[PDB]
Amino acid sequence: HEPMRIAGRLVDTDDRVEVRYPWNDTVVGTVPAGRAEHAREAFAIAAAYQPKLTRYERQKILLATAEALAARKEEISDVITLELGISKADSLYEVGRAFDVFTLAGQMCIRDDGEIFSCDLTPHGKARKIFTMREPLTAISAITPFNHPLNMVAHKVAPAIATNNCVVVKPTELTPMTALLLADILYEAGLPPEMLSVVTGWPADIGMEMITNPHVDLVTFTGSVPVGKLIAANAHYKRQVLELGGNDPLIILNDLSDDDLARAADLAVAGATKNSGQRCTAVKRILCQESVADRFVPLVLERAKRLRFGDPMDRSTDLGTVIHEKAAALFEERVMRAAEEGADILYHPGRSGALLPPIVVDRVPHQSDLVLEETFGPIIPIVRVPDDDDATITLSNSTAFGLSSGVCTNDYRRMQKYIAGLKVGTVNIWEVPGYRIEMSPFGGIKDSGNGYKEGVIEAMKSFTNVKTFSLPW
Amino acid sequence: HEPMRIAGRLVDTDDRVEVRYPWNDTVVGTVPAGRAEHAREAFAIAAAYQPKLTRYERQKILLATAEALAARKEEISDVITLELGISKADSLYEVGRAFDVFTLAGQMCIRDDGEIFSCDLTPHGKARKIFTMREPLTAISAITPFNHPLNMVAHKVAPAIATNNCVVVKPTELTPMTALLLADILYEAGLPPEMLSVVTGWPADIGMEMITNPHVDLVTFTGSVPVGKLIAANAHYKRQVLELGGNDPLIILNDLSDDDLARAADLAVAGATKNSGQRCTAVKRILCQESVADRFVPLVLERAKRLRFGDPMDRSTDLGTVIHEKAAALFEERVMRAAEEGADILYHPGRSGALLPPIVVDRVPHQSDLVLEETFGPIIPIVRVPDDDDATITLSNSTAFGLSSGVCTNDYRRMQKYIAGLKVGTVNIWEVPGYRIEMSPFGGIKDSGNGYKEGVIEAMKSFTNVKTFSLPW
Ligand SMILES: *C(=O)[C@H](O)COP(=O)(O)O
Ligand SMILES: *C(=O)[C@H](O)COP(=O)(O)O
Repeated sequence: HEPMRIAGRLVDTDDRVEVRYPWNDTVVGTVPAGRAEHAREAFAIAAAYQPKLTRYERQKILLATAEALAARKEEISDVITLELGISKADSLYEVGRAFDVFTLAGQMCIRDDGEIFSCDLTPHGKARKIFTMREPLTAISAITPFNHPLNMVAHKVAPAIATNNCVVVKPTELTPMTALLLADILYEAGLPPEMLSVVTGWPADIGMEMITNPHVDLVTFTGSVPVGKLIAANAHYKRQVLELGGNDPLIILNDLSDDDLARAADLAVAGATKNSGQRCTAVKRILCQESVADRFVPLVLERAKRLRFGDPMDRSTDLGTVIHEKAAALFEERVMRAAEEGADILYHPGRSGALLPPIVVDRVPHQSDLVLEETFGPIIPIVRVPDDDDATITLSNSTAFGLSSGVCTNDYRRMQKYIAGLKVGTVNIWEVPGYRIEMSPFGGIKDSGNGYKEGVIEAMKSFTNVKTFSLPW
Repeated sequence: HEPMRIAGRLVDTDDRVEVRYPWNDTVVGTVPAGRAEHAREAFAIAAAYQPKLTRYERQKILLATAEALAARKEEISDVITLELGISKADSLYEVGRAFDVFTLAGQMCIRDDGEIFSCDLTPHGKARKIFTMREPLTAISAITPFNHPLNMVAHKVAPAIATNNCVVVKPTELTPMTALLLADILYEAGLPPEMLSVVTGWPADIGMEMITNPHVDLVTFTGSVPVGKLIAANAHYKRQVLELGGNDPLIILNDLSDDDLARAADLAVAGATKNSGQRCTAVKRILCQESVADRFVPLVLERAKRLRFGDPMDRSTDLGTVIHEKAAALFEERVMRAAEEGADILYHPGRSGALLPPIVVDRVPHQSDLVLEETFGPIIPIVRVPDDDDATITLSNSTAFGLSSGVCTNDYRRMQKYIAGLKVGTVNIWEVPGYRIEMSPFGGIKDSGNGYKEGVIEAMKSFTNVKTFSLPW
């Protein structure tokens, strides 16, 4: 049982939202069914407080938070696993990412990206210099999804702190406890409590306030397309940073040797199953050129079969559950539907509630739901594509999504052709689409995002207003 | 009588929009009453065309456009003056600015702001490099206001061309002809005609299509708050760059000598009346600290009285008309209302239709409509403020706007206090709020803009998507 954290105060309601462990569907916790008025109060506190932390003080808070994450990683990952159902291996990894987010944000605090312009440049010129600086917003609204209960909150909160913003976070009702815990760690690390509130509740009660509150200068949201579009419609005249799904390919080109196909098979399996496949940039389509598919697929099958799936709290489990039974069932349905359309299921030890095995399916039709829609689970689906790069690129670009991608090849000419031709935010050569550092520009186009970049550096710019001033010179 | 320019083709309709000369209210021109289908066609052409211009070719087109603007400046300013009513002096000046915009955009074509990241940064590190590059959008929608019929179109089109975008412009029905003329110059300068259309019509018919067309990746708008908010509400899930009005101060501090007050008076009069005061960053509130107001005001009066206002086509006219008689009447009303509330009218030779003289009004109440609302005419209104910087800053920040500002003082300590304390996009020391170069970051906060920067350099970044790619290293 965990109250909301509203500027460092514990705030409860009578009604509760129950949090269930997807492994066995038991209640592992409860948080308040907060209402608009709670969000409203959090935003008023955020608006009224004017942070005065020096860059040194910000760095010290952010680095202390990193140290606390590392020190408490076992405890934090337990909370993640118990709420989300991913393996301890995956949740421990997630704490490591949050540790990087806070560390990198702390280190970026010393960096001033101000610019200077000389004005004697044209016939309209003057003896004068223009200088730029950045200032924080009134308040920032952060709405986070279930797939990274810790790291998604870190990515929105760390850059806010580093820029002297005040943020209010509404985590998903499915995995709210991790966020509440992160808030406690931040207060303990010395954050002025007005800079952070974490409120909880049903979208129907508190969701709209997060979007429309008059103090909110910026809404940063990560989650699904439908919820994303709704937000974009309802948050008028607010800056919006919306990251919606992906449907990202790992592309296997026909120049690879058998040793390379094996390394690619490693990437395909890891990319498709890490975090139970619950990543906007998970491998959701393995596009394998026809002439190597016969050697490639077996290598993939063999690796999938090595994966231990089961009890998420067992430290030797690789693959835990997906978010719930209904999602798992939907994913299995899409598999079955694809098999009826010609697909060849090579490995499917059977689903158990929310626990989905790393199902390997070959010869998936590219227009079947399994790969055309976003399938947010640990399916390993190989689509066989022509030994033609133009046709492969056209196919890769044929979905509503455009986030990341991975391409395995040794031919530079083809590398650069894919880099130029894939309609995505990121193209990784010889890595999964999921690969990034926590501070590189991140974001998609098309239905994957509204077109603004994220990651620690771009988030920090995004959470500020640039002010210019000029002086006689 | 001018047709629309749709990808280089002249396109007419039966119904006409009449363009009147605000000096004598005669019809000087006509353009088509375009409809949604015309905008629709322009956008389809824009989306389907993929520009392949090298940076060299873009530069050559932009610099050739600048040369044409210079060579035809008399012809172009005639068209501006006949449409808007500003003096030839102001319209010639506007051509010079458009000349700078195209020149600077042309020169920025050689600049590649890509970055490189090393990935071996954390325990999660890899021997890998990430590189960034920019790519154009599908189509850009540009909507422009009447106050700079040439330069506002330049600022939205030049950066599009520089980045290989395709843009469709809908100028205001009040001053569309200048835009149509700029399109001919661009075609003549070698622009692939698919990269530019200029459509015209009533907002009721064609305006919504410019906001909601499915090919539009970004809407860039400059105009009024109400129209701006309407666009933000209707353009969901499109990037939006909205610049709305300002209500900007020139602030006179009490450390100034009498010689300095005279220089400040020069800025006050120029800033309040240039372009008939029709600038988002016009001086609309002269905040003079009380202890110097008795010496400052007379210097303002004396300078105002030197301005020649009248026939805009007379080359010795300083100040031409405002956009129309209704606007002129509204502004005069606000002056009268302010005098009933205690203001002191020091100079008012009388309005004549759309021709407003540079009225000087002292002791204006800060909450009177004249200065609280945005008054888009050549009024010179002095608000007497306390000899107290905190009170002066609070007063300056008390409106719904926050765009630019000017401060006249020699005390560094006070300079930096204003620079830090004014809630605006720009603070100019010893210049009018309107001062900028065509490539410095430009944009307001609060009701002045939705929070994204403009100017040639920021517009170019804005009109692209950043793609990243990583390579094994
Ligand atoms: C998607 O998962 C989310 O927006 C961030 O991507 P990760 O790299 O998976 O965090
Ligand atoms: C306001 O006029 C418009 O946004 C641009 O401002 P100028 O400085 O007048 O060009």
